Formats: sequence, structure tokens, C-alpha cells
Amino acid sequence: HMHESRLASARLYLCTDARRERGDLAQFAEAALAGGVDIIQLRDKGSPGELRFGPLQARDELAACEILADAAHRYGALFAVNDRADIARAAGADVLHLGQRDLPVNVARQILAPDTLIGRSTHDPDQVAAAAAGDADYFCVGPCWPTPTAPGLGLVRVAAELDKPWFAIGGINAQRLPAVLDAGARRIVVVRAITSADDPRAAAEQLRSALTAA
Amino acid sequence: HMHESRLASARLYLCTDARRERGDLAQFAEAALAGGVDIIQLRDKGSPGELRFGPLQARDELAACEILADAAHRYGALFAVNDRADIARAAGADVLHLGQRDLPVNVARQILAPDTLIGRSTHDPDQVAAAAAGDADYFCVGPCWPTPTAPGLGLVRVAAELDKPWFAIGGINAQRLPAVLDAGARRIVVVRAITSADDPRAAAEQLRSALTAA
Repeated sequence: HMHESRLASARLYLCTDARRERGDLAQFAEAALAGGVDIIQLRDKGSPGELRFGPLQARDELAACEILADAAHRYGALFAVNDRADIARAAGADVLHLGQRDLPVNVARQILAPDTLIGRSTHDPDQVAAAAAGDADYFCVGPCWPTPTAPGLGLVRVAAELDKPWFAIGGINAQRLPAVLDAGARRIVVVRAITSADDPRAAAEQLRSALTAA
Repeated sequence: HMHESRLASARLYLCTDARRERGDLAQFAEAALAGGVDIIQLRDKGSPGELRFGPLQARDELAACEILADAAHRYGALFAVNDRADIARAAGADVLHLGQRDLPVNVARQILAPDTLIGRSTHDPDQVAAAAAGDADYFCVGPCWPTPTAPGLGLVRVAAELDKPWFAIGGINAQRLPAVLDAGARRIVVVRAITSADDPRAAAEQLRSALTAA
């Protein structure tokens, strides 16, 4: 109900790992949410923590979800969980984000409370089309910039010219944001731009200032 | 309904990774099930595949579940999925196995079809007690033998002297089985004993012969 409304206006999306190697998850989320983050997603896959201790177990993941879910709600933000529909339901997440290789949307809709929102990752023009017409509540478009693991801004353009909310994602930061807005994107998902900042709050405020400034 | 009955008599339990680096999952499961395996569980965590390609994504996991679920059912065996209640429901698994650090049982019982069975891993006398008295349909006891990641046979003994089915687990093979039976165990979960055998079928038949021979 209210989630669609909050999502509809969200412009700054953040994905963060559990930060198990730093132990400052709670404080880090405070800083970032106080900085303007509208939606925050727990996505530990490929994190330094996963590299040092291995994949996140459910118990620990639930613990991190409660921290993130509580902070998000105290700031009027949305809390999203990646791939696991069982964790999402146990944690009462506002959003379940499903990439192309994660659980099938229709399967997730069977487990999740009816009001939970679903997001999808898209990487080519066909997925973008399928997402815009699909069941999804929102979708991401990218990676805009290459990573050791890339559609580029051309796909952002395809999304801009087709009303479901969609976000631009992939190596986005302050310096590259002008190009992202140029390609027609009005919402963005960021990671390292805030995740590895010396001052998450400031980093976030800076990004949100440029965002609303369009 | 029928699952409790099949579980009640099961003596040979097998845990196998998706075998992504070998691509012989289907044939491997055939051999093992034709060899007497009563229950087969997909548990990819810490596998060579996870080390080379990373954690198993949901889509791929579901693909492996369908292979294993079909083979198990063709042989009258049970098919179990580890930790993910969402994957279990999507795959129609007969069993969801939950270790101590995985999803909470009560959470899983909310997602799973009512007839799905739940198993639990136990590692000390208190967990064994909690499992024997708990909601669980069965539980495992171990690791009996150390691994680079150990309760030993002393815990198997605690389980034997208290009726819920329980399995002995942890570095079990042909040579060590006599000790396991000595400690009072009547059911076992094996991994490498069959998983890395040159002839899974024969390896399995051999283990089941000693098992029933008690």
C-alpha cells in the first residue's frame, strides 16, 4: 500500500553487504539513511566478508536484516532483501529483489506477504521490456560501467524511452552521475560510492543533491 | 504422510553437491540411488564447485533439484534440500534440512507445504535433546570425525541412549562404520564415501550391506 508510494518517489537506492569484517553495520546504515538514502538493500554476495568467512548463513543474515530494517523504518525508508524469499518473509522486508538468476518471481509471490514489493535486475533490451511489462514493482538497468565480473549507458537510454520506476546501476558515483542523467535516468542504485566512503552521510547527501537537481 | 514411513525405515542418507565441475549429476545420482541410498540431499556449500564458480544461484539450484528429485522418486527415495525453504517449496522437496545456523524451524513451517519433513543438525548434547524433543522429523548427530572446518562418537552414544529417527554423520565410511554401529548408531549420512567413489553404486551397496547387517 504505502510501499508503492514510497518507492514511486525514491531516487537514491543503496545496496550494502553485511560488513561482517568491520562490525559497523548499524552505524553505517544510520549515516547513509541520515544522508538521504530512500531504499537500502542487503546484498552480501561477493563482499569482502563473503571472501573472508564465506557466504552469509541465514541466522546471521536475519540479524543483519533486523538492523537494516529497523534503521530504514526509523528514517522512513524501504528495506530490501536480495534473492531469498524465505529470509525476506522472516525479516518482514518491504522489498525482495530478484536478479535474472535468482528465484522465479511467481514462486516468490507465493511465499511473500501480499504487500511486499518485487524488483528485478535487467541486463539487455529484452529483459528491460519484460520487466517494464512484467509483474515487477520496479527494475534496475545495468551495469552501466564494467566490473571485473557491460550494457553501458545505451541500455539506460533504451529504458528511458520506455509507468514503472526503474533505476540505473553499475559503477555509479558523483563524477559519472551527469552521464547517467544525460542517458535519461532519474533514479540510481549505488554501492561503493557510499559503501566505502569516509563519510557515508556526506557521500549520500552529495548524490541526492545532484539527483533532485534534475 | 508416506514420507514419515519412508524416513522411518531409511538407513543410508547421502548428501551431494551439485557437481557443477563434473556435469554428471544425473548419472551420479542414478548410480547412488540404484545402490541403495534411501535419502539424498543437495548440499553444495563448500563444494569444489562453490570454490571454483562461487555459491550456487537459485536458478541453477532448482535445476539440480529437479534432477535429484526425479531420480529419487523413480527409486522410491526421499529428496531433501538444504537450508533454503523457498527452494524447497519451488522444487517440491520431500525434506528441508536445517542446520543450527540456518533458517528457524518455525519460519520454515510457514513456507513449506504441510507434508514436508524437517531435519536438524545437532553438535552437542543439548541440541540433541532439543531435537529429540523438538518439532523436527529427524536429526543428524556429528561430526563424528574431525574435518579442516568435533563431537566424536561420544555424542552418538548420547543420542543412542535417548522415538525419532536420527542419523550419525561426519567422515563416515566403510572402515569406520563398525565404530559407528558400536556407539549405538543404526542410521548414517555419508558424503565423500560415495561422492568421490570410482563406483558410487558399489560404494553405496557396500555401506547398505553393513548397515542392514546390524
